[PDB]
Amino acid sequence: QVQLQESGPGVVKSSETLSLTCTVSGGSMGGTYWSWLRLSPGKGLEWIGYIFHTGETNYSPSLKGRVSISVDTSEDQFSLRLRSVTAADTAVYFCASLPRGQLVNAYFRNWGRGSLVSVTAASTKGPSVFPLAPSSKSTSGGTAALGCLVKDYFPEPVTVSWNSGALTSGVHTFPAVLQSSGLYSLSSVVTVPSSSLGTQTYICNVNHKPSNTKVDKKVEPKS
Amino acid sequence: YELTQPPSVSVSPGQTATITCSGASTNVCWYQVKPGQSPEVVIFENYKRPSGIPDRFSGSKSGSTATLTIRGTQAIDEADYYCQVWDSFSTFVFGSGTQVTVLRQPKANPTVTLFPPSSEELQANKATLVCLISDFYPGAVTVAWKADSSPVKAGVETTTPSKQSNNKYAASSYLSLTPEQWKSHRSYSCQVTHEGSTVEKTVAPT
Repeated sequence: QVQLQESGPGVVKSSETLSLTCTVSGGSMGGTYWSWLRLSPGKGLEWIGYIFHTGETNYSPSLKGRVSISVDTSEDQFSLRLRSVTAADTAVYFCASLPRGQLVNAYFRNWGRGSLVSVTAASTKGPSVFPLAPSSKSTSGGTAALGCLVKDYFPEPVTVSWNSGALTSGVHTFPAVLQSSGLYSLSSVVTVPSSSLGTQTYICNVNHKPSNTKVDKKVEPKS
Repeated sequence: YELTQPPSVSVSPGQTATITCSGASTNVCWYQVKPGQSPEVVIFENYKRPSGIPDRFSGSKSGSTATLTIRGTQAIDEADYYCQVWDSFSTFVFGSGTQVTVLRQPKANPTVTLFPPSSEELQANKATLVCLISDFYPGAVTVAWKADSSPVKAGVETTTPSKQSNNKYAASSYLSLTPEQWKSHRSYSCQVTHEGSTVEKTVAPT
């Protein structure tokens, strides 16, 4: 009967202030700690802070100094502001509520649906491409993995091929990770017969259209 | 600090799911989290059910380990489950989360491939360890990095598992080091946990 609605998802430019609001429908604004939490791959589910109708706040020690929460007890709304965001602040942000009182056994109720906030860099940057060399060791009938590390580019996407498209079997290009810097990296690996090393040449072809960069890198066995 | 949960718990249609939450000194509650939906508590004070939650959800706690049980797990129960405890300093601490899956294909444990920093990267005054994880099901894993035998959390980035062509899942994890850190340690390892299995690979400077 009580529903919380967060402001929609958006993008915030790295270094700026993340700003969200939660609107409360049903019940009263009293008797409650109006709360914010977030969920991300890199830090899991985290409580951020809460506010009581009097305006008294409590914040995670991890964010104390750059987080602020406010409430409007007539408009039934509360806010989250988080200063100096970096890529690490990319997460799904949730509002929720806790009953006023002792918290040792308390659980969050009336969660909002969540709003994805992506903290994004601004400037284009082409990748560096490093070989991921296979061993020159001999497996009797076995395979070796070799690849290319496509490091520190922005924005997405990067495409990768092998031997200009002539090699497709055993090729697996992995989705990118986002570093704290706001730059992406990914890897492409091909699984080949270990006997083909030293016979067949393997070149990764990396395209980053946003920076108008292409790189070809031969990947050879560790010397 | 997070409470430790298995990344993946899965059952055949008809079976009961058991999810553990370790490191909890006081009472635990559990949230069901699905993509794009409001989380909701399913169990609080270790085993108590809020109104509206079906009978098949139950709980137990012994010492510092809490368990969530879902009897005759149904499609509607498929979700990520997070445990939570109160904390004197942080107010609330949560578990790492457990994906619950009803198996649509056989369980498959990951293949792990670990590459050391390339000589080229070291020449650019950087160092990246690359851990590739593939051919697993269900699509949830925990990746842990070690310097020698000690856990390393800083400089780690890990992707959310994505479906491959063969309908299994893959993921990758990266550890950023300085060349000095790379050269001064005996070895670094990537350890992947999935269901009953752990796979660790280790590399060392040359």
